[PDB]
Amino acid sequence: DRPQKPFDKFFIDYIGPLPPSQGYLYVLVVVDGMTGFTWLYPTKAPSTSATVKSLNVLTSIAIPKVIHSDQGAAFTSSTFAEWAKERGIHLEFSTPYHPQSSGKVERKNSDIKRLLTKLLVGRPTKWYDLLPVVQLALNNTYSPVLKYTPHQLLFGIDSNTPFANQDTLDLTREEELSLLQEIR
Amino acid sequence: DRPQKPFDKFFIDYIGPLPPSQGYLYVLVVVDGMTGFTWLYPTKAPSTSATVKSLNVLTSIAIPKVIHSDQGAAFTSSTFAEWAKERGIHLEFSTPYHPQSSGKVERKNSDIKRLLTKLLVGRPTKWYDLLPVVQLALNNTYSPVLKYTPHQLLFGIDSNTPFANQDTLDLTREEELSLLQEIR
Amino acid sequence: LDAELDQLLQGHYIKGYPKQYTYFLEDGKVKVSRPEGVKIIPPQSDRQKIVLQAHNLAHTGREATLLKIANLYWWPNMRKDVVKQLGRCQQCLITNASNKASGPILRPDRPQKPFDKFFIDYIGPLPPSQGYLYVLVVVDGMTGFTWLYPTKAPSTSATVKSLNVLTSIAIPKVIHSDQGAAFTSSTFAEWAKERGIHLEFSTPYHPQSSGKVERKNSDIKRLLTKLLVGRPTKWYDLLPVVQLALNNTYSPVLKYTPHQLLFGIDSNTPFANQDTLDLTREEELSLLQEIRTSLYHPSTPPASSRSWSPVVGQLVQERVARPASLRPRWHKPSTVLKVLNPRTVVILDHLGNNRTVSIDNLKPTSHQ
Amino acid sequence: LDAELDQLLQGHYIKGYPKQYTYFLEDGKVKVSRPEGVKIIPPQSDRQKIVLQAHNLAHTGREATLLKIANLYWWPNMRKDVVKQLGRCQQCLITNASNKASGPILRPDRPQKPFDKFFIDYIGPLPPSQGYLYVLVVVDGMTGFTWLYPTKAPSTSATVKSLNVLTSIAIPKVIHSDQGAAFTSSTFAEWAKERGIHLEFSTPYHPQSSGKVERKNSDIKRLLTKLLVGRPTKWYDLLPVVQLALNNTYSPVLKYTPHQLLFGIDSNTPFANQDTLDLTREEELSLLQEIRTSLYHPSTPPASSRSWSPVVGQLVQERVARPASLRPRWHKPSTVLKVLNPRTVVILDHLGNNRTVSIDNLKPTSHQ
DNA sequence: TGCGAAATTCCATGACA
DNA sequence: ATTGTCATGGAATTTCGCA
DNA sequence: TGCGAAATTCCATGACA
DNA sequence: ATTGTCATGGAATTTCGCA
Ligand SMILES: O=C1c2ccc(O)c(O)c2C(=O)N1Cc1cccc(Cl)c1F
Ligand SMILES: O=C1c2ccc(O)c(O)c2C(=O)N1Cc1cccc(Cl)c1F
Ligand SMILES: [Mg+2]
Ligand SMILES: [Mg+2]
Ligand SMILES: [Mg+2]
Ligand SMILES: [Mg+2]
Ligand SMILES: [Zn+2]
Ligand SMILES: [Zn+2]
Repeated sequence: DRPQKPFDKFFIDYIGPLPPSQGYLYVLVVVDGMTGFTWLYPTKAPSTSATVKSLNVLTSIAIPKVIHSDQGAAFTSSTFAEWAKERGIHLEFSTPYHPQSSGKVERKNSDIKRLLTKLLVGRPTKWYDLLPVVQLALNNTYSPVLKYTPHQLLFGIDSNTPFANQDTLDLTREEELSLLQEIR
Repeated sequence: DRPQKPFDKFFIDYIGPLPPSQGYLYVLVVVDGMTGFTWLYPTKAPSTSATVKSLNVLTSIAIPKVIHSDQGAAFTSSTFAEWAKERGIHLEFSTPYHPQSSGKVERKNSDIKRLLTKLLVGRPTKWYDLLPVVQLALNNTYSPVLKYTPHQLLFGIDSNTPFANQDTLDLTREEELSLLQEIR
Repeated sequence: LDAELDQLLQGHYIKGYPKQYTYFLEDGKVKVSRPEGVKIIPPQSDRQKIVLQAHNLAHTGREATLLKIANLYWWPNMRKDVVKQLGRCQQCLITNASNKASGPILRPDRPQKPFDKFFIDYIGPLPPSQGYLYVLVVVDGMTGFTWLYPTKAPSTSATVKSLNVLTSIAIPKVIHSDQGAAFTSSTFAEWAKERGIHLEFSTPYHPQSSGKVERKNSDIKRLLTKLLVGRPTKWYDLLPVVQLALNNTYSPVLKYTPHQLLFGIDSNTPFANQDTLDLTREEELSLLQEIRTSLYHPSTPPASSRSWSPVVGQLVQERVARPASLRPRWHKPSTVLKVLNPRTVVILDHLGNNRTVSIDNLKPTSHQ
Repeated sequence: LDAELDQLLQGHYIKGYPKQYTYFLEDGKVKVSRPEGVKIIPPQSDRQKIVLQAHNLAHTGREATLLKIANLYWWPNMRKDVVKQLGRCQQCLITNASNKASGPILRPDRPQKPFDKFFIDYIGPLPPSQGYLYVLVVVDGMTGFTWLYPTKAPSTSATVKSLNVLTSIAIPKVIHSDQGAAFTSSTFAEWAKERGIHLEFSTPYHPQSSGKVERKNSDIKRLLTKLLVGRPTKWYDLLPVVQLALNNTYSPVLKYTPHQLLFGIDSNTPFANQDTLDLTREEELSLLQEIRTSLYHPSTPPASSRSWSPVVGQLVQERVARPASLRPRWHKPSTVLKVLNPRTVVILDHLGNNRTVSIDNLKPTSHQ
């Protein structure tokens, strides 16, 4: 059996609803299975339509052999299937209630949820503008298991923005205090 | 003494008033002394101003060493002198009442007067449009004394419009009859 | 298709499939182990579809299309099929650029005599001077002698007014012009027939064909600009000055000014040449006849290393004149009816008309 | 002047007036019988005035001016005086064309890595599609990989929106652009400093300097045109298609598509290359590092037989950018301060500023 | 170690408001 | 303070298949 | 029958909505 | 049924002045 490559499998998921930012409520999350490279797209809903609009941007840069997802409505719709068939993309579903990805991906998805939370406090409304900087962060993060960042595995070079401070990612006592108060 | 050349001497004169044609009343007549080439300019008056305007057209094609004329007002004005001095043109006057040109020129001037008359009958009002055809006629007329037309002497070639019918130039009994009636 | 490939799998030799390679079956498809790798050999009945899908990805030419196909397939003489498709892609044929230059330019003989041929053209719009916006430029082919007339428009009517004045001097055998609105009108045709003047037209969108007058336009604008430096562009009053100035300017290659070529003697202008002061006019005129026949005439330059020349019956395409944004720069292929000269052709055009056209407005249709 | 010519008439030898000719007096003027004829020898104090009147008739150059003068005059070394005048005629110097070509073009090294250098530019106005009129084009120098964004204007603001989206993927060391309004604004400068991106500008009015992206513009318009043949020009929806189509097109000289140069492996697009199916990603990546360093790089072509190259302190003139009708095409002479490279200079300009300028927008001032 | 044909490489041409 | 580029399709040159 | 300098000729470059 | 042209100023080549 042949080694794993970038574009072999994209893992997609919705995060939200979030506080509205510039009119947007959700984040479509796409993570490349081999590299752990993350792309994020803000949407107004977890609909097939918003998914399609967003994946059309990504798939005009690179097209995955397989998309993997949970059995979300947006992903199991027959429009979404027609879309994928058109692009020769095989669709792949985890069984309901039993979400499986891969350790690398799970850990990645975890980092995303945590890093989001850390920045939507203080400014729960300004996250739209920060999605770029979040991705750079996530993609220039060192991977314990591989010797490399997703940036490096995707492009085979160092990056002009290394994130040399493998960071806190944890909430300071101030943020626990005004997040345990704002969410009440 | 050196042989005679084209541009050595232009002989100029006014003919008119004539019946108004397209607003014009007179004809400034310029005949090159060496060649007998004729240029004609319609004017509204025998003024220095009309002369200058008209000669400015001609002198933007070729400039005579000498202009010869009678002591007409237009020609003896100090504006006309200033004009000529500016262009390095020597002015030359026949003594009053004793008009002298040269046989060639006199004969030319005669032809012009006669040919004009022959065409301003029947259409005393349409002469403006005919000045072009008159000049071609005059300039492609064979000269008894020289073996050549003015066209030929001026340009050293045959002309694409030869006037092979050295013509009547005289008034038919019909024209004497409706010219001796219209001028009454 | 399947007959051929069946016949092949059992190890018997088919013309075009070299014997030294092993042609197996796998995943339901015929394959072959070529030095670049294992490639699928599709049945012949599939090939046109494949070449077409590959070409269609970005409407690529020969190599760039081939390189896509070679990723998955191999078969005998792939480029012949690729090229067959390129020659049938309407979209590629009318959008792509040519990569063959025109054959070298002709240098038509100089008119033999003054008044044999006039070249006329408009310059403008210029900045308004006295209500005038254009200049009619009339250039005698043989001499270069030039007449200038300021007009309000480049109209038939202003052309006729000006030429009535000019032709008071002489009537030309031929008047050559480009295909501007002012020259192609039926009124202007009549005006010229009325005088036994033949009208001669440039091929369309090819100002080089009016080269004689266009070149004089350059000198006219250049002298006008210098005279106007640091003044407002009041040019109307300078036409006469420019006309006379240019008609009396030497051409270094000829050693004569246009005025001299026309009259054989300078008039009372500054620095008049006086070398024939002692000749009779007649002696002068036959020296002028001699000077006129012996003028330097240039020759057809070397062809560029990749030019083409039209052959009767060839497929060629005319350049679209004023192509809209995002629209093809070429017309559909058409056929060379007649080769008028090696830079001029008659073609059976994009509608069904005959058109006389410059080789510079043509490309040879690619792939035949 | 008169001392010299007096001294001459009495038959004593003056340097520059060859002895074998007889120098008489006549009509109050010094003359000489030269083989071409009898010419007046003016006093030296008259010569500049004469050369100037001759030149002024039509602002003629060396020979055509000389030929006027020679009609009446002779003196030693006439052309030196003619040339002295041409070098001082403001009007001629700023109106005439050059007749020396630029030195041969540089072929700057390809960026070493993806994201080292972006070339960005606008295409448009296009026919309105969904309210959009322009396209922002972003081309990675090393790979050729291209991003397209439809905008409503070529503004700083739409540039920033688009690049915020693009730079989500990666931040480039350098962004090269031409001097369009959208790129030179202080807002855009800030936007780039904020990210440690260096802004690099083309010399003014020299799109060749953005060659990388301009060339891609051609491919973009060409594919857009083909796809739109016989349909209304609804291009907005095709940007994505064109982007992907081009990023996956082979360059015949390189034998790689931009996508491959960027990722070292094809994605799920048609005719994906499968040659590295058996390598680990890491093996693949070091094959890509190898492929990247060994790409064909072109070289500086031969100089044309009459080019010039700028020397420090030389008088040169910058081409007027958008010259009005009947106005000079050149600025007043200015001086080369620094030769940045053989195709790029700093000059002390027509006001008093320093300007970095392309040699293509310069001529060497004639006669020194 | 040499032939005829296919395949590959060369490279002038032209277009990027 | 910056700098031309590269798809294209005939032609020229090299390599392939076979002996 | 020969030299150094001036004069002439050559010719690539570029512009003619 | 029509077709490039020619001013320009350095450089290349020729001719001139003298011996
Ligand atoms: O493009 C035009 C054009 C179009 C239509 C006309 O009626 C007309 O007179 C002209 C015209 O003079 N040019 C200028 C020009 C451009 C390129 C080469 C040459 Cl020789 C040249 F003259
Ligand atoms: O003339 C411009 C121009 C002007 C100003 C811009 O901002 C700009 O983007 C462009 C532009 O693309 N071109 C087209 C172009 C013409 C000639 C050669 C080349 Cl390489 C070329 F690209
Ligand atoms: Mg025209
Ligand atoms: Mg024109
Ligand atoms: Mg631009
Ligand atoms: Mg551009
Ligand atoms: Zn096509
Ligand atoms: Zn001047």
